[PDB]
Amino acid sequence: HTITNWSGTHAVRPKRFFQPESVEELEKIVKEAHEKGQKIRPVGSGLSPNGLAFSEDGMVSLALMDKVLHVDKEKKQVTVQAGARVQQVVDALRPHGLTLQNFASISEQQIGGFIQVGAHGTGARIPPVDEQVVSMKLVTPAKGTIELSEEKDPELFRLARCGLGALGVVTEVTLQCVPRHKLLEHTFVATMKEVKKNHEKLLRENKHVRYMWIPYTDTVVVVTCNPLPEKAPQYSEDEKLQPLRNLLREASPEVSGLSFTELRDALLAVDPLDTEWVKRVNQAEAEFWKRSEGYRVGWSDEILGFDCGGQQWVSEVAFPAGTLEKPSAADLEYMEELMRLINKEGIPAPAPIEQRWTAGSSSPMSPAYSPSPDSVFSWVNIIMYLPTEDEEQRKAITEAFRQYRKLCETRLWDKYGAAEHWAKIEVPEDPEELEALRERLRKRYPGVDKFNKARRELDPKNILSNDMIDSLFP
Ligand SMILES: Cc1cc2nc3c(=O)[nH]c(=O)nc-3n(C[C@H](O)[C@H](O)[C@H](O)COP(=O)(O)OP(=O)(O)OC[C@H]3O[C@@H](n4cnc5c(N)ncnc54)[C@H](O)[C@@H]3O)c2cc1C
Ligand SMILES: O=C1O[C@H]([C@@H](O)CO)[C@H](O)[C@@H]1O
Repeated sequence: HTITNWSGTHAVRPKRFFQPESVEELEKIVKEAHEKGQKIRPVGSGLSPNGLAFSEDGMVSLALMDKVLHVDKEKKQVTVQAGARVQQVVDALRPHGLTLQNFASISEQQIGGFIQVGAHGTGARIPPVDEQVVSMKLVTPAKGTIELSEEKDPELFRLARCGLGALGVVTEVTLQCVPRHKLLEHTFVATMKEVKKNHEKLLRENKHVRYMWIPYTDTVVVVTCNPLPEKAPQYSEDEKLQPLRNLLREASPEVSGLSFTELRDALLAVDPLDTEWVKRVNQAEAEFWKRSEGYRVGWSDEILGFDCGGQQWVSEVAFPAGTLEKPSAADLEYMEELMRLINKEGIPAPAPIEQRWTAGSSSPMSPAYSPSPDSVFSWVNIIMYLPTEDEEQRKAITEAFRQYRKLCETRLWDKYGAAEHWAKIEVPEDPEELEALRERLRKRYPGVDKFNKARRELDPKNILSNDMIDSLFP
C-alpha cells in the first residue's frame, strides 16, 4: 500500500500497514508495537497537505472502524468510531435530524484526523472542531484504552483530542451536534473600503463569514451563511466564464467542458510564475465573481463545503482578533500588509486568499488556543496551484510558494502572533530555520513542555510519532 496526500506533494510506502476492524484488534496492535519498539503512526484519510500522518516504518488506519455507535436524541450527541469520514457521519446523522456544528470545506477527513489537527470552518461564534468533542476513548501504548472527557482527566482530555496522533490512537469520539438546519448563502463582491466599513458588524451579525481575496485587484468575494427561518431572495454560466474562456483563447470544445476551477488551473498552467500573467488571470476571476453575486439554500453540510480547485500548495495561520465584546482590526490590517507585500515583492499569487474566523479553543494545542472564551481568531490561507504533472513546473511552484510562505513567515506571523495549521506546517531542512521555527512554536504554544511530558507519560517508546513530530517537539 503506497499512500499519497490530495495534492500528491507527499507520499509514503510504510514498511507495515495495519487496518484493524475492532478495538480489541487495535488494542493488540499497539500492545505488541509497544512490546517491540515498532513505529505505528495513526492515519486517517491521509489528506493532510503536509503528510503529518506519514511514517516509512509503520502506520495504523482505523478506516474499517467507521460505525455510528449511539445517538443521544436529547443532549444532541453522537458517539462515532474514529475511522468514520465526516461525510459518513453526516449521512448517518441525517434521519436523526442532527448535523455537526461546523465543517472544514472538504468532508473526506476521518473524525480522528479532523479533531487531531483542530480543523475548523468559519463563523466568529463557532470554535474549531476540538471544542466540539464531549468525550473520546484513546488507545495508549502505556495505559491501554483510557476514557477522556471534561470529567475524566480534563487536563489530558484537551491535550489528547488535538494531539497530532502523538498521545494515542482515538477509537471513539462523542461530538456535540446541533439540529440539522438549511442555510441561506449570500455571495457578493466588494472593495477593501466596503469590507472595512461593514466588517466588525458583519462577523457579529452573520453565523458564517468568509472572504476570498483576489490579489492584484480590489475585488473581495464575501460569503455569508445564516440559518433560514423561512425563503431565498442575472448572468448565464457562459457569461460568468466568458472572461476566463476569453483569456485562455488569447494564449474551443476543449475549453467549453472545463469547470470554473479547471479554467483557473488551465489559465495558470500557461505561465504560473510570471506575475503580469497572474495579474490578468486574477482580474478575469474577479470579473467571474462579480458575475456570480446571488443566494443559495441548502443543508449546512452541502453549503459549508467549498470546491478548493486543483492540486495545490497552501499555508493557513490562525491569529488573534480580539473578542466578541472588544473588536480588533488585526484581521483586516493583516490582509492590507499581505496585499501590500505580494505587489512589492512581485509574488505570482493566484486567487483566492481565504480568510475565515473561528471562536477560541480551550485545547492547548489548537492554533486558536485562548484561556478566554468568546475570543476570536482570523484564519488566512495562501495558495499556489500545481495545474500540471510536469515535475519541472511543479518544483518552481514549490520554490515560489516556500518564498511566498517564507515572506509571510518573517514579516507578519511574529508581529500578529500567527500559529500555522497543523496539517499545513512544513519542517524546513535548513537547521537555522528549524530552530527558527522551534522558538516560534514555544512563543505561540504555552502547553508545549506539558505536551512532550504527556508523550513520555503515554508513549515513552515514541512509536506514535514520525520525523515531523520529533523535529517540531525535540
Ligand atoms: C482540499 C483540502 C481542504 C481542506 N480544508 C480544510 C478546512 O477547510 N479546514 C481545516 O481545518 N482543514 C482543512 N484541510 C485539512 C484537513 O482538515 C486535515 O488535513 C485533516 O487532518 C485530514 O484528515 P485525515 O483523516 O485525512 O487526517 P490525516 O492526514 O490522515 O491525519 C491527521 C492527523 O491525525 C492523526 N490521526 C488520524 N487518525 C487518527 C486516529 N484514529 N487516532 C489518532 N490520531 C489519528 C494523524 O497522525 C495526523 O497527525 C483541508 C485539506 C484538504 C486536502
Ligand atoms: O486547505 C484548504 O484548502 C482550501 C483553500 O485552498 C481555499 O482555496 C480550504 O479553504 C483550506 O484552507
